[PDB]
Amino acid sequence: TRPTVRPRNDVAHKQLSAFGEYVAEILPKYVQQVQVSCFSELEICIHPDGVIPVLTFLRDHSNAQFKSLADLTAVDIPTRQNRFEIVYNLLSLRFNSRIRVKTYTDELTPVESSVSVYKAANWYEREIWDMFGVFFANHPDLRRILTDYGFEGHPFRKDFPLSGYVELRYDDEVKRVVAEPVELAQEFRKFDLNSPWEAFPAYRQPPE
Amino acid sequence: TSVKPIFSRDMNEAKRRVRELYRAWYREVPNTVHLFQLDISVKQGRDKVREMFKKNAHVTDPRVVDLLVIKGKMELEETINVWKQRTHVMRFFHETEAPRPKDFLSKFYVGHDP
Amino acid sequence: LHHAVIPHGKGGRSSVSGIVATVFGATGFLGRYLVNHLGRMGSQVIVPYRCEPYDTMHLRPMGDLGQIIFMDWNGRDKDSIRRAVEHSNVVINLVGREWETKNFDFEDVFVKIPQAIAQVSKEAGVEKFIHISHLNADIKSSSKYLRNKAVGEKEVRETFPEATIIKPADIFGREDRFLNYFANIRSLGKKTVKQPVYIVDVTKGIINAIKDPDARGKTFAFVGPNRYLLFDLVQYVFAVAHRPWTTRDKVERIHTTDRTLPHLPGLEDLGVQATPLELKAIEVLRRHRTYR
Amino acid sequence: PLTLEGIKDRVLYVLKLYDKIDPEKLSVNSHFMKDLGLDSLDQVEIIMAMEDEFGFEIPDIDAEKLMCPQEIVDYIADKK
Amino acid sequence: SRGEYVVAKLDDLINWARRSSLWPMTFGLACCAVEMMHMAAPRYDMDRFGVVFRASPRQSDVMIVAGTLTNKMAPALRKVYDQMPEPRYVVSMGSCANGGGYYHYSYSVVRGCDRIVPVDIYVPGCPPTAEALLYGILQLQKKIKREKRLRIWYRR
Ligand SMILES: NC(=O)C1=CN([C@@H]2O[C@H](COP(=O)(O)OP(=O)(O)OC[C@H]3O[C@@H](n4cnc5c(N)ncnc54)[C@H](OP(=O)(O)O)[C@@H]3O)[C@@H](O)[C@H]2O)C=CC1
Ligand code: SF4
Repeated sequence: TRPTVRPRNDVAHKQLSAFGEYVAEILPKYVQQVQVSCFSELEICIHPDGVIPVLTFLRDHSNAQFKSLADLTAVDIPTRQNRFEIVYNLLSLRFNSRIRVKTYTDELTPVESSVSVYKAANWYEREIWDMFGVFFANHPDLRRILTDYGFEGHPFRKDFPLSGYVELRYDDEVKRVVAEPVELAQEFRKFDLNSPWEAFPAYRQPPE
Repeated sequence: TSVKPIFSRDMNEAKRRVRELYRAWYREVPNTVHLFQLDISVKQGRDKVREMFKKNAHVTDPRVVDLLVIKGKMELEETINVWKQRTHVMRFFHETEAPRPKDFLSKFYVGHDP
Repeated sequence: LHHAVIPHGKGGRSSVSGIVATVFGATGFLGRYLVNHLGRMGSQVIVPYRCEPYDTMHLRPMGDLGQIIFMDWNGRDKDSIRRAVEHSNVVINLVGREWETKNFDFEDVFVKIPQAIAQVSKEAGVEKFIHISHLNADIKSSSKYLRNKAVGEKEVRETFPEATIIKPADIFGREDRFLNYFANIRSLGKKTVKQPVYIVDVTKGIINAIKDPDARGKTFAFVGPNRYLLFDLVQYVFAVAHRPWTTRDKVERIHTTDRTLPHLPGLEDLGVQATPLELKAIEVLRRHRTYR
Repeated sequence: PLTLEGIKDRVLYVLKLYDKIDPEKLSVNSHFMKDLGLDSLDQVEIIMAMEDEFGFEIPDIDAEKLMCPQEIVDYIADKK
Repeated sequence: SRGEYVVAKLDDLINWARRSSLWPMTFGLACCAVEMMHMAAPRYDMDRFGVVFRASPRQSDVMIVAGTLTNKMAPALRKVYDQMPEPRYVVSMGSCANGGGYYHYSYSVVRGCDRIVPVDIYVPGCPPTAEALLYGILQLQKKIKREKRLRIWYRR
């Protein structure tokens, strides 16, 4: 309680709730959810048609600088109409505050490639194109980064398995490196670790 | 499902962009097979190019056809540069057999297979 | 057949096939590419060597985790050969140095080596012992090489008569010898007909012979379909190359002949596609300075 | 000199020089898309093959709208 | 046996001259490279044993494969390896290189460097200690002590 429990903040939580409510009022066009968790970092959750407007408004307007970008990630979730989640994560220089800007999208509909307002997102956008498939219209160069050239599949999906569909070895028949269907030497014995007895009762969705 | 487009509004620009891609691949073969010092005739490489175009006959949606054109244009960038190598182009070829069968009798003797 | 000898799964890289191979030779050319296709097939290869271990380290990255295994022997003993053929499903005999060392002649290698190893192979109860031989190994003169290989054919047909004798023509490949001597230049005019055969169709025929029965007893031949003259081949090899310890048994071999024998089946009857010499000659005709 | 005759004869020998024309079977009313069994892949092969041999730049809509050796002869005799 | 005695003397000489220096190349992909740099430390020298950094591959004696080999890297690894002086040796340094290690699954990792090059001397660890690396180089030198190259060549 007084030791060993991480103490929560109050006034910073109040100010981030006020600021999220502020943003949500002053942009009625692209607002679905604003939320604050217990550790007080602001979350905004956005329809994917105002990405460059929200980032321009969150770069300027002079009561929110937020000049530092992080991570872009379109974190893959199944079961949904829109799998992929673009997650911007912004830090301000004059303010000491942290916002997450999460807009959602599906497997094929592109977004407007916000490299033109943040130059940091160029290699980030190329990388997340190579690993997911969230295509980026109005973008200079989409090459492949963190993958092999002849490899494809966008392998951070939940469809692409842990070991690949490709294997490389060498032969002296044609004096070069060739590919093969994969041949593991061990099973990768997967560990069933789904415990019973209601791990967290506070997060109970309404049962169907 | 009033989906945003990619490049084409219907199948017309889809066919036009993929035939422009195949035009670029036909005029892309001899420079690369003379530069990369391969072991294979120009006609065999061009026939595997047209075979890889023949593999995708069931592709219908304009988003998907445009995305195949995007993949082909990215690979033609990486082959008009020497970012790729001889290993990747010989990996497009399937020469080191792998003579893996298809007959049910040969799926039966060499078995544990569908 | 014992358990864990039965075949399993898709091919290659731990596909424990129905063969356990014991290869003699293989430090050189054809046996090394044969072990290359066996490691592609994924069996256990027992190979001995009396040489420096460089070539056996060189063929180490071929098989899977701890599959191939190495030992030692010499052309004097019997115990090491027996130790090689202790437990062998299939066994092949490639041997022969193309020049005379100070202790191994052309004599007594083909006489003394296939006798002892084929005899202890029959005395180990193996199946489908395969032995190589050159084409047209005749008792007829002007060929010490071919007459000693004919004596080897006679010995292998005498003891364990249903051994698979394999005779191809001259073999062009990646590290060829006679085509290297063709390229080894810097004035002579002769002629003799000749047709070679490519190395990977040869070794695909070898593995089809080693795992496809109805093959024993009767010898097999492996010749490419070329059938033209030495002078056209010299024009061909120097037009592709773009140029204007050796004995004369080499020149006797390349001026002997390449005649056919219709008694025995060949490529299409055994069922592997024959490739001509064109692009593989383009492969093996390197070293030229700036025309590529 | 660049009338219909030299153009049609040079189209004739470069179609004879083309690989998979099965059989040769040339006609000024050929229409080899729905009469000779030659795919649109082979169509665009023929068109930019003519471009590579002796033609103009042949832009993509006019590279699409020849379909037949008659319009090939007419367009190259038209612009040249 | 004056001939075989001279052959034994000269083979012992050339093997000693081989096992003297063994100057490697500084290949060093990942943090086993940092362990190589701390085998270049004053508290554990390599120039006591003639192990001298020579960055160009066409004169290095061995190749110390260190760091996680990937599929995007492996053609560069072998196309470095294949051009070298004719005696060549491979010291696989670290659990990434000599059997995959922690990334043994997980695509674009060659499952150990055995699938690319012949590998003589394994030194396992994450990282190997610098003391263990120098012991691997000493046992490589003992492999050089048992060549019997020219003895095999003469009794051939
Ligand atoms: N087209 C054809 O039909 C031809 C077939 N051949 C045959 O095919 C095989 C490969 O051909 P090739 O390239 O000429 O030769 P290779 O160099 O490839 O193979 C010869 C092998 O014989 C071994 N050997 C020879 N004498 C001895 C000995 N006294 N003790 C131990 N090992 C010995 C060599 O061992 P090491 O190198 O370690 O000393 C080597 O492994 C040979 O068996 C040869 O007879 C050959 C030429 C033409
Ligand atoms: S074995 Fe360990 S120390 Fe060496 S490269 Fe791999 S992770 Fe780094």
